[PDB]
Amino acid sequence: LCPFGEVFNATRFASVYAWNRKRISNCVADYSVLYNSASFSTFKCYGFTNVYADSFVIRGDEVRQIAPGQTGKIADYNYKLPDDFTGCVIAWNSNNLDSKVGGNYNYLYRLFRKSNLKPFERDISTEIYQAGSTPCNGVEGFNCYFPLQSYGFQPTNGVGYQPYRVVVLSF
Amino acid sequence: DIQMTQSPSSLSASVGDTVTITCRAGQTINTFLNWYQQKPGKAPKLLIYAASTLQSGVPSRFSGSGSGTDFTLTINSLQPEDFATYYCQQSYSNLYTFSQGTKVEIKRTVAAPSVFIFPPSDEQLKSGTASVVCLLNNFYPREAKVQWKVDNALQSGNSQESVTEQDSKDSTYSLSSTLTLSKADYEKHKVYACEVTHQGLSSPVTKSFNR
Ligand SMILES: *[C@@H]1O[C@H](CO)[C@@H](O)[C@H](O)[C@H]1NC(C)=O
Repeated sequence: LCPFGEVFNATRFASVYAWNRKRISNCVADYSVLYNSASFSTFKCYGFTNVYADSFVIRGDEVRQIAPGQTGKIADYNYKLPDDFTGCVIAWNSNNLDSKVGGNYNYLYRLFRKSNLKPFERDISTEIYQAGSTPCNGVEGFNCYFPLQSYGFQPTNGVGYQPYRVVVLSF
Repeated sequence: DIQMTQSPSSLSASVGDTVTITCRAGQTINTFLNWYQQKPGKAPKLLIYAASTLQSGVPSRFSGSGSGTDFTLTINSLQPEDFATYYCQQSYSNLYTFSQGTKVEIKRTVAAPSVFIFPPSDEQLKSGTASVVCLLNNFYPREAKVQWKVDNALQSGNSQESVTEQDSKDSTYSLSSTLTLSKADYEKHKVYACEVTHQGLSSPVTKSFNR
């Protein structure tokens, strides 16, 4: 009786830094067109109460970072999973969808941050970072960069730099 | 991409009614379908977003809904103002898309035109050319019929009509027919008449003059 389908077939996914979360309560799941479906670069499960479907898009070689105890730009500054994590990370390549001549500007990630993210935390602020010494008071250039950045997904890209749609079931 | 087919293409309904517009799609979408209202003489206005989202500035007499590939704007308690063209939209993962359009005319009781004929100005005749403008004012439905008769023979080649968009206030139309001759052709006939046939008329109507 549970949805999923609304999560998976979603026409476009979130930017990782504003990752989307759909709540799933009151029902049991069929599965099938998950698991028995192939066309997944990954289908990794680790480890009920209430279930969270967490969707977003990242690069190929960032997918290893959607696992408990991983580090790097994503695991640190965009979407952290707990070590505790009992759940599933399911990912698939979507270059035929989410890549454009120019560099699909629809997918962004947080480049810089003062600290790391807590598990299942989501920071959406765009207040300029302040790398150097001087107080920025809203501007940028000389040190003092702007915190988000585009994936610029282009068809020619190698898999390492291609759009992968990630769904994260969490229990 | 992903093509969108809005229907019906035109829709004529009276005040206080409930109208329902559809939009079948090549393929499927979700919080990425959105509806637009282009009033005449006006830019587009966003009405509903993310499929069923109420928006802002728009009243709750407007409401959207849809699954998979079929979507549906509906207006209730139709108002004269509501008449416009309405557009679908889809959003990305390659490709943006609207549809043909859907024109919503506001049905009302038949109103016959008030015809008015203007002969050429002296200014114009000096400058070489004659224009006789017939004017049909404030009528419904659109579907009217003008003829120029000249010394009683039906002139064909050299007139052009222009109807205005339906008028929000009285939900009527107006229309100009304009017969343009050279001054030299203009002087080779005497009577110039403008004959009209609307549904609101029992028998046809002429306004004519002499050169
Ligand atoms: C996605 O899956 C849901 C649930 O299975 C289904 O109802 C829906 O029609 C599908 N497509 C879209 C675009 O929502």
